[PDB]
Order: sequence, then structure tokens, then C-alpha cells
Amino acid sequence: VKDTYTDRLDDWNGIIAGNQYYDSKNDQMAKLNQELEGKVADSLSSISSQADRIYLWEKFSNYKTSANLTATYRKLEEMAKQVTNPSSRYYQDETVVRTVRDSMEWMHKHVYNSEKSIVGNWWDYEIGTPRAINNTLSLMKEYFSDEEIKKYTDVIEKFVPDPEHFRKTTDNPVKALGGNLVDMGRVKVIAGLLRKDDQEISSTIRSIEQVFKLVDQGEGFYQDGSYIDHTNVAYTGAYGNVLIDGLSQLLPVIQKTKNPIDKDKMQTMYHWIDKSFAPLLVNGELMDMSRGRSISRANSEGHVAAVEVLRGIHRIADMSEGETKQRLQSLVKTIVQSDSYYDVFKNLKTYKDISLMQSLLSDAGVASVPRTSYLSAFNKMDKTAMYNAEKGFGFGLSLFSSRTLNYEHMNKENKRGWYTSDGMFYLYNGDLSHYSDGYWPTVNPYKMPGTTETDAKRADSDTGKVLPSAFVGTSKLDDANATATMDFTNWNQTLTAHKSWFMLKDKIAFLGSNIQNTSTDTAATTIDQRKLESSNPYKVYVNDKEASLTEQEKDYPETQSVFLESSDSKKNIGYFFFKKSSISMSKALQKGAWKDINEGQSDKEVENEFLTISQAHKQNGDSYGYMLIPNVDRATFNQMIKELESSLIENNETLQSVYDAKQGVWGIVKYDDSVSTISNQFQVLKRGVYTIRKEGDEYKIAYYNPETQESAPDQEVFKKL
Repeated sequence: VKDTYTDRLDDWNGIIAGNQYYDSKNDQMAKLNQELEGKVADSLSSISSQADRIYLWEKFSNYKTSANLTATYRKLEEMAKQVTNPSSRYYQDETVVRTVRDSMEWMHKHVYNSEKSIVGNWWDYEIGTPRAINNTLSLMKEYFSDEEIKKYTDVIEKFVPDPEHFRKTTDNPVKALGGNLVDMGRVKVIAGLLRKDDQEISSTIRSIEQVFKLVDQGEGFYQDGSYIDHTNVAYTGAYGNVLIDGLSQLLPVIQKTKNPIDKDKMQTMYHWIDKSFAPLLVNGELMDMSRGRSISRANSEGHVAAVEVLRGIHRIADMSEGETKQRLQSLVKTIVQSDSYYDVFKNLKTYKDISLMQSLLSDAGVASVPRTSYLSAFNKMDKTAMYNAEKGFGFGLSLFSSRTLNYEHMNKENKRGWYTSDGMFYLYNGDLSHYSDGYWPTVNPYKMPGTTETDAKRADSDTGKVLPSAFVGTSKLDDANATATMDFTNWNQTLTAHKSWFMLKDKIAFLGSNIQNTSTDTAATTIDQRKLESSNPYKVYVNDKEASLTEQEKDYPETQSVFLESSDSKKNIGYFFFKKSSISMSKALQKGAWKDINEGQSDKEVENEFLTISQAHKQNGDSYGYMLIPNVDRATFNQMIKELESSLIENNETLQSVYDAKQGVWGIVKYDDSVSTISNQFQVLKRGVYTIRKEGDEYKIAYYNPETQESAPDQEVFKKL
């Protein structure tokens, strides 16, 4: 029956596939159509026939493995897309129409119905498979009866009766929040439209409105831009992706139902984009520290993942107007145009998304200006993101605390993420491919960059932990200096370090003190583990003299500096040791498979060359301290390190501070409430984290207490001398 429900389903079809917008002369659209043609051809040649059948596809045949339900139904959705595309060779094809109908009936009677219970992953039973069924029925609604559509969605209502909860049919339900709550909309608003059910539509939209509230605790978006999911995991770049991607699809539909969402109540979306998402996007890449276990998926490296967010923004721009629309278009345009490594179209998977992106890129009225410098202190999820527009590098420094889980290993994914929040850092430079092309399966997981660890073996079966201490966080001065500590203890309480970072505009100081080890394992800090490009070799200098690195580790006692020199200055990396330090270095081919870190991935061997730099800590009370200086040439690095000769103010058990004389900026971390006198100019008075600027005779003060998550009045923490 044609009516206002089917009008909404037509709009949905325009969003999830966009056959109406297909243009055979549009090269990017034709490429996606060809991908879909081949998928459908492969499915048809492969499907089990005879007996009518007995499983549908051998590759997805064990129905106790719940991913096989979703993968099966997704094959049918692909058929529905092509059967309704006038330019497809399968357009209105009699075999395809009957194959979708027969396959729906077979799965209904044998695999997935209201008489079943969840076996394996609840997510397949409540989100993945329901989404695929809904979209199939929506696209092919002119080939199914209303009665058949009810029959094939009754199972969705068995598993997902309540728009406020997931896992309702299990003995242990969960409150629907975050990205999964948006998926609740793609399940229940669409099933409600298919089933002509006003109460389902209205109740589900009411439930989704929760997503617009900023939270003080628990899962969701915070005022400082943090996003938490799975109780206490930093997750903007995976679950937050689902939230923006899914909601941007649903909104044009919801807003034409009887129950539209209020404008002022949707205003929060622009907060997410500017505060939460934008800072985590560097040269088209979505920072891995925000993506949880998704880093272990070969098809979801950081520039691919970023497109989920970008397409969400561009859809939101399209539903906006005027200046808010142009500025959101301009944000997408400049991000895409900055990405010389990844082709955005490779992850635009509907014709309307392709069309919107093409419009944006060709419209000379939409500005594309390089983004300015920023520094986001995501204290509520223990991550920090920094970007310097003048020199063109990004830096990610994010951590964990008593408030947050270190890493997520779940559903057999991210088996070796053990040390990815132990003060791990990321550098985003002119090598846009660095964390891609198989970085995650080939990186040595025992030597994550920046981390101080012992060499004890770790079990793939381990799961994440919280940190004993709450003394973890960042004090930001400006919008562009800002800055951090972590009262670090390792996974088995055998090693400690006071680890601090001093973000000073064009460089970052790394200080570690109080390094202690009660184990018989050896301790060290990985200064770097950098993935190399064979096309762009580094010439390596130690103390400004060329060094030849080998697979075998070589020791360099009395090192003041290390310089990695590229033909491209925007790939150069320097390390300045404030005090001469004993380090070791190697350049080695590292091999691995994605299956090693994610049981569901390919076992094919991958390899990459890495340059590792380490500093051993053989004694209690050991220390490290060095300045990371990117994106300058060798002569300029050599001048800078002379400017910085006395930049290290203190690096002990109670006080760590670095001074940038050129800027007039100090970073300070105090672990106690002693009076600390700094540079014979002022005193700082309380345990916590400081970034201070002298401007003539005045001081600008940024203080943060990471444990109480509070600043303080200037007079409580600072005194000019």
C-alpha cells in the first residue's frame, strides 16, 4: 500500500543507495555501480541451489557464527540495490527478484526467526542483520506484500522490542546509548516504517533524542569534546563514527515523520563536529588512538575510517543552510584536498554521497583554506590532539587513567593493543601512509612509541585495565601550547614512571623520572618505532654524523642528538637529548598478518621496515628526557638544539619542567605541594599541571588538577617573585 510510510522509505532508498541519482557518464558513480555488479555476479554464481537449498553461501555457512547471518543478508541487500538500478544488468531481473524472495523465505524458516535465540554476537541479531533485512525490504518494497514485510520483520521485534535497551532477550540487557543507540534508529525507525507502526516510530525517535545530551559521566559526548563508549573507553573514532554516520542518514527521514526532532535540541551536532571530530582528523586521517579495537581491521585504516566521519559531516551540511552549510562544506573540502594519499571516493558507498562530494569539491564558492593550528585536551577520555599549521605536523598523545580503560580487546580483535595508551605518541607528518599499509600487524607491540615497559611476554588473551592513579591529564594554555602528565604503573605493578609531555608549539618534550622496576625483566622506553617508506629513505645522523643502521641493534653512548633526514623536510624527525643519553637503534624488516591481531582477518603475510630507537633503564631512579623536533632541515635542527641547551629546568621525582625561551613559555608538572621556584621569576604551589606564558611583565597561567578534574584560582597555585 502506497502512503506516507512508503514516501519515507523512498527517501531512505535515496540515502542508502541513491539509484535516482545514478549517472552512467559520472566516472565515480560508474565505479561503484561496477563494484556492485561484480558483487551480485559473485553471489549469484556461488549461491547454493537444488533441494531449493541447505545453506546459502559456503563461505558464510556456519550459522552458529553470527557474523554469517549478517554477511548473508548483506549479499541480499546488494541484490536489491542492483535490481532497482535502471543501469544495472540485473535491473528487474527475474532470477534476482526470485533469489531475494526465496532467500528471505529460506533464512526465515531455517536460521533467523522469532523462535530463535542469540548464538554468538548479540550485535548481529539486533543491529547488523535487522539493518540488512530492513534495507532489502525497503529497496524491494514493490516486489513484496505488506503481509510478507510484516512476516520478515517480526523477528526484528522479537530481538529488539524496546528502543531503550539492547540484549533484551538475554538474561543481561544493556541501556542503549552512543553509536549503538543511533543504530537502534536504523533498526526500529525503518522497521516501524515498513510495518506502518506509529508507536514504534515515535518511541524510537524519543529514545534517540538522548544522543543530543552532553554527559558528565558514562557513555556519550562530553563538553571538552571527549567521547566514551563501552563504559570507559575513548571511542570517538569508531563508535562516534557510527553515531554521526548513522544519524546523518536517518535525520532527513525522521524530520519528515509525524515526530520530528527539535532544532535547538539537534544544535549539539555541530558541537560534536567542531569539538570532538575535527581535531582528530589530520591530512585526511582519523587518529588511531580514538578508534579502539578497529585499528586491528585491515579494511579500516585511518584514512578509510575518516571517510565515515566526513560523509556524516557533508550530509549534515546538506540539511543545514547558509553560513553553517558553507562552513561545514569548507571543513570537508579542505580535509579531503589535504589528503594526497587516500582517494575519498573509495569509501563513498552510495550515489548521493558521491554526488555531494563532487559538488563540494567543484564548487568554487566553497572555500578550501588550510586548517589553522589547534590543541585539544580531551581530559575526559585521557587523550590530547595537537596540530601545527605553520610547519604542518600533528601529534597525538593520549593515555589512560583510573577513569579509562587502556585498550579494548573484544570479539577476538586487537589482541596486542596492550601498550597503546601507556603514554604512546603519534606523529602525523608528510608521510600520510605511516599508520596505514599494514602498520598495525607489523609494528612490534612490545615497543609502542613513547612507552616505558619491561620485556615480559604478554598473552593475546589478556584484556584491558584501568590505571591505579587518577593523576593523568593535560593543562592547555593556548590554542596551540597546552600540556601533560601520567603517573604511570605498568600492567603487573612491577614498573613505575612519572611521564610528562611539554607541547611547545613546534616541538614536544618527553620527560620521564622515578623509573623503578621490581621485576627481573629488563626495562626500557621506546623513543620511536617509525615505519619507513622504501621510496623515501632516511639518512640517519647521531651527534650530527651519519650512522648506518642495521637489523642488529647498535648502541650509541653519549648521544646528544639523533636526526632522521628525508628528501622532504616535512618528513624529518629530530630528537635532542637534554643530557647526553645512552640509546640503541636498529632498522629492520618486520613481518606479520592481520590475523595475528584480529582472528577474523586475513592470514596473508605483510611486511614493513621500521626504525626503532630505545633507551634502557637498568637502575632504580632512572630518567629520560628529550625534545622531538619535526619538519625542519638538518641545519635548522642544529641551530634549534643550541637555542634549547638549557631548556630542561628540572626532571626529578617531584618536579618536571621545560622552558621555551623564544616563546616565553614554561610547562611544569608538580607531584607534590612544595613551593617550587622557577627560573628565578615565579613560584608554583600545588600538585598538578601548568602551562605559563610571560608577556612583558604579566603571566598567563593555565593550571589543571588531573585528580579532581579542576583548575584553581590563580593565587592558589602561582606567585610572582
